[PDB]
Amino acid sequence: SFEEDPEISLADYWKCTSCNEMNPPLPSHCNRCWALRENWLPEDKG
Ligand SMILES: [Zn+2]
Repeated sequence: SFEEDPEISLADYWKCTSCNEMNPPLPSHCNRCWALRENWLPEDKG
């Protein structure tokens, strides 16, 4: 939901590691250049 999203906030957004754009936490992929975040998959945690 990029167009009007009261639920999610803009401060939580992320910067594309390729094109450097502001994409919402969901989905974790640039809606412009189509690039997934660098750290999305939950690794082994203790
Ligand atoms: Zn991008």
